[PDB]
Amino acid sequence: LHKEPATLIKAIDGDTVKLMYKGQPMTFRLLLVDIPETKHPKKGVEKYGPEASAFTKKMVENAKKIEVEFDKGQRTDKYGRGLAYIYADGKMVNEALVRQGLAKVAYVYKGNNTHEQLLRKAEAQAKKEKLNIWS
Repeated sequence: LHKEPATLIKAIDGDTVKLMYKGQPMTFRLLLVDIPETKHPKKGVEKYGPEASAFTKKMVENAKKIEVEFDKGQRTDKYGRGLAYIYADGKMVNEALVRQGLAKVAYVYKGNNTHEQLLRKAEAQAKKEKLNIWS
């Protein structure tokens, strides 16, 4: 896997970020995480969704360096979002969210599983600490 530079344009949600990637604007879905979504057809703003969205926001807004890492499977979903691991100053946003108890590890989508064990590891620890969603 290779990291590539990107530039923040806008954080959208705990799990979606808009980035300037290779000269063009692109929406990215974070790989292997499932959030208590704030963007839902008809709900009330899911429990921990606001905190997850704020966490992602602060992490990418505060970073000096954003990098994108595509996995070896399919690179976009049916909505045209890039499927990737995102790093903020060398730290994986996907893993931080899970480690902090602000996301669960999702099912593997189309061969994209390189950091699955790493994330499952992080999720175990958050559950063990009864963090946030696991409280």
